[PDB]
Amino acid sequence: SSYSMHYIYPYSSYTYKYQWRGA
Amino acid sequence: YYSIHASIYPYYSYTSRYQSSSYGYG
Amino acid sequence: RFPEALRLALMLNDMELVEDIFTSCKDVVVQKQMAFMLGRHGVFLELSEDVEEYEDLTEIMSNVQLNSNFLALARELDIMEPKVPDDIYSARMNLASSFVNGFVNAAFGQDKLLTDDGNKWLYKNKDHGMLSAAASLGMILLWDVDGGLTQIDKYLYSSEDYIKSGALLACGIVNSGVRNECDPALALLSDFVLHNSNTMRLGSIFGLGLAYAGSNREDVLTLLLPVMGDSKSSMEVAGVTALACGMIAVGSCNGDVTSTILQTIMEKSETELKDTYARWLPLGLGLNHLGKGEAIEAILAALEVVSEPFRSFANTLVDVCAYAGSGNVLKVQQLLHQGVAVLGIALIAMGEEIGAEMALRTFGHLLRYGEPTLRRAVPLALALISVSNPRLNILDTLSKFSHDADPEVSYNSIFAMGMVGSGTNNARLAAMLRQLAQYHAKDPNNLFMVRLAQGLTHLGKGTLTLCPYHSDRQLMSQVAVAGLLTVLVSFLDVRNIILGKSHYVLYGLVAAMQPRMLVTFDEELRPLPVSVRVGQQTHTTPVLLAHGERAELATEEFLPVTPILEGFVILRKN
Amino acid sequence: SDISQSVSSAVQQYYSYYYPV
Amino acid sequence: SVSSAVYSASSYYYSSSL
Repeated sequence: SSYSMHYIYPYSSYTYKYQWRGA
Repeated sequence: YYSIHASIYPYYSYTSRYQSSSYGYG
Repeated sequence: RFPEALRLALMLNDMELVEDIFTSCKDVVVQKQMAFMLGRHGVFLELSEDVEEYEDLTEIMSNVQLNSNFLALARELDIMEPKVPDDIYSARMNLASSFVNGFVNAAFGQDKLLTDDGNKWLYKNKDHGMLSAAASLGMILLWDVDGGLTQIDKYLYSSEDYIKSGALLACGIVNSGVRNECDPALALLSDFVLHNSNTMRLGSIFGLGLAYAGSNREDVLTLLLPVMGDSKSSMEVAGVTALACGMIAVGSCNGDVTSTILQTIMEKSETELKDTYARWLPLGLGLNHLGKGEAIEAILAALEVVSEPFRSFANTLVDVCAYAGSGNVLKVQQLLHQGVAVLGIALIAMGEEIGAEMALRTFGHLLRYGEPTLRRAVPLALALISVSNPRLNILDTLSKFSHDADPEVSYNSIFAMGMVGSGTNNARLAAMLRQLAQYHAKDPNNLFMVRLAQGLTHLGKGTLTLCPYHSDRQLMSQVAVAGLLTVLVSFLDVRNIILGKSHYVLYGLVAAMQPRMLVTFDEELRPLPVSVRVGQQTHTTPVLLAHGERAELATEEFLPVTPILEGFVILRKN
Repeated sequence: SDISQSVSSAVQQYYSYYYPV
Repeated sequence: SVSSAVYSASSYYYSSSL
């Protein structure tokens, strides 16, 4: 629950990863 | 410009005679 | 004997001299020492990649290692344990606790409130208090850019706009004073400066202002300056934008910001220049001309067209900003609208001690017998002249005037006590605050100021300072002055700015936060313990200096490259 | 405040105009 | 875009995450 998969961020449940970087 | 003693200070329009207005020497 | 020259040149505030003497040197470790000095002063100078040691001088100037050395000293003191707000001891008390927690745990990336999941704390706050709660995360993670962003990123995707704005502000805060070369802040924040929601604009613009306060970046200024002319920008957004532009362009005399500010003033109705967020426009202007002195007449002449009531405020603030470092006796005579006048007296007088003592006497006289409206600003001037300097007479005066029946004198006196004692564990002051907290119980606003002062006293658990001066009290950090002035000018309307929606401006203090710790290195930048005689006794470094102490190493084994044993010093062998 | 405490040679005490006389 | 990543050019849409 500390990273995001490719898009889904499962903590915030934001929908549309190298930590905070774009890569 | 002085003050009269409750106390009233016209020169400061404040409400709550001193010898000196600046420092109130008694 | 190169090191002295760069001090004198930095005092002269001339870029050309700084770059002239920072090169034209046949040694490297001397250049590393000068790079440490420049990094402490917040000056970054661009070097050609063909200089002998470009990589290390650049790495030093950007304070990349500051976090690691600070945490090393935190390991020497065994003070890594978090301090919850209740250890120091409604929505307004949740917000007050969030601020205490942020101040106390500043620069240690640890916390017991903003844990792995911070929603449990954030949703106990509401609206702007929740915004400042989310913003405090970036204050806890100060100077830890990589870990800071790794922790903040989760909140950048929140559905709640206040939380997202606070995360944006945190992302800006964590980039203050570090000038890393990848630009994480411009890439992350720059899409929201013209967002539809004004809260997003405020968060993004204040974050960008704090992240880039050091240098007048042309791209960031070109990005931000349009936002003051946007018809959707509120007066609060225009003010925050002027603050950001003046911080970024502080002391630069950048003409495009100047002209944009003057245009934004000339457009505003006589009814709108009554809005107190309008006071931030000439504040940004003065920041743009801070310390430039007599050059300011051109703008005083340009301001002649502005409405008469606003004119007095703009002219006074810009004039006292232009002379902030001058210590000019005649401008002090002229100042002896009124609130900014007394703040300008303090701002000018702080440059020399005799003027500072005469100012202190004046401020005491004004607090005792001054105009009922004029005395409201006097405690903020007392704060400004003696930040992180716990004088007993000043604290006694403020404690006397801390019960005053006029609420704003009380608020400002309490805040001034918290500022004066900031970054010091002074037990007298802590006891005073505890007693005033017991007296002002059942008084939400005075209690809020008391909690802020309590938190500020323990800032960094005693390891941080807010004083603008450094290196033998002879060099002034302009970014520290800009942050302090932002806060105190916002406190000239404490009941509506600070106790209203916009208390997030308190985070401007991060621009002035600096370490008060001494560190010695070998010529390889490796921790080299030595023994020192800290006067005005012995300890094993790294040791903490207080406001007015001079530290001397008690053996002739080593010789320091800089004559001043402040901050980071490289030590040679016999 | 109430006034004990300290008065800077303001002696009745007349420490300030905003304190009880 | 003045707000993107290509890692980081010398070692993606940040807002949208597209």
